[PDB]
Amino acid sequence: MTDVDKRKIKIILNGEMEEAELHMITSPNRHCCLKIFHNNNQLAESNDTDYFSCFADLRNQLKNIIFLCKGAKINVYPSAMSRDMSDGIVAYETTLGQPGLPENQVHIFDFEDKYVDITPEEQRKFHSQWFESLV
Amino acid sequence: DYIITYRGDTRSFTEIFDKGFETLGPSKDLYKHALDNRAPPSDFVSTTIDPTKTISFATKYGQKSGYMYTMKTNHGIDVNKALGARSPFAAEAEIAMPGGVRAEDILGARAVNADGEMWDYTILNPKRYG
Amino acid sequence: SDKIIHLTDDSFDTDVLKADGAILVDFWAEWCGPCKMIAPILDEIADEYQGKLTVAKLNIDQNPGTAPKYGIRGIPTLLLFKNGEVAATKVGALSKGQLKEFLDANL
Repeated sequence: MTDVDKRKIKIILNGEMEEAELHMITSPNRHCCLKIFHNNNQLAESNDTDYFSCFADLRNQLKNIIFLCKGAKINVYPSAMSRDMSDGIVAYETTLGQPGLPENQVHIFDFEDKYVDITPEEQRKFHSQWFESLV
Repeated sequence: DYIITYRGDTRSFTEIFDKGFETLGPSKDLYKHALDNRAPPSDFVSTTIDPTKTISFATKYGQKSGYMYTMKTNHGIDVNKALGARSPFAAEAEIAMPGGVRAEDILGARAVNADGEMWDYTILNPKRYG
Repeated sequence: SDKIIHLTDDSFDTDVLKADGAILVDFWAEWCGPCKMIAPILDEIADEYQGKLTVAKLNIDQNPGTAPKYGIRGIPTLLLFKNGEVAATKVGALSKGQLKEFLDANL
């Protein structure tokens, strides 16, 4: 069995905010495929083991695009459990010195315009700083 | 020593009762699993002892219907106990399962629709009850 | 409590199929929230309906052979037996009042 979900997001390209379509193809054995379209044109595709990883691979391919999504925010990251159980669709919005709480959970493709003009590496490095701030 | 833990998933029980839960990679480092279980791919499956903590994940944030799976195993590591105050998401009450969960050890599945309401009966794994 | 029959796969035909009077069989497992939820409700019903009904329990973890024979694929499942035949079926958790409604409508 293969599941297919779809989701519209906003992206910034050349200073022009435009609407994109995401297709999420979840196939057997934790294969997640993320496709992104604009007006029926496929802009990119990434394949990975969860959708947060897929999203990061997607933003790395399209470095000229700002993705107005929680999943791109510098301080959003999944837990091991949210990555594992929700295929990375659910993640946490973290704050330095505070552990992640249920009320901090977000959908990685919900809208966000703040702190999203950053690379996947900057996001991942903030997450290590957050993790180390809990002691 | 055997414990009951729970796991949410949108994947159907036919697929899960057959294939169990597999891990992403060989890393048996529990601290690195908690920091980021994709880098390196960790050798643990996440479960929880609190069934209510599966609902959000099983429904992909209230967007989809899904299932809460119930398991019985004896090799899990209590993440809050192992990490203590460094535990990054201690409210999840996570039990990490080294090596994964065999299909045989998944006892049943309970449906949950998108608004978080679960069915009032548990579907049995035929691998154990069929 | 002291009136509930504690079944095993081996004792099922004797204590259910060859029993006299109506037998309510609870298919259950210790790891099931809805199963544990109806547990003390069945103790109440076992006393209130004494002389009209026998309440029995089959734990499917210790007794994995019986439920498949009755097409039982979920728990909790209550089967009402009369003279060796299934007379009614109720699947899933329910309250004391809902359970008494199901019983009064089938006895």
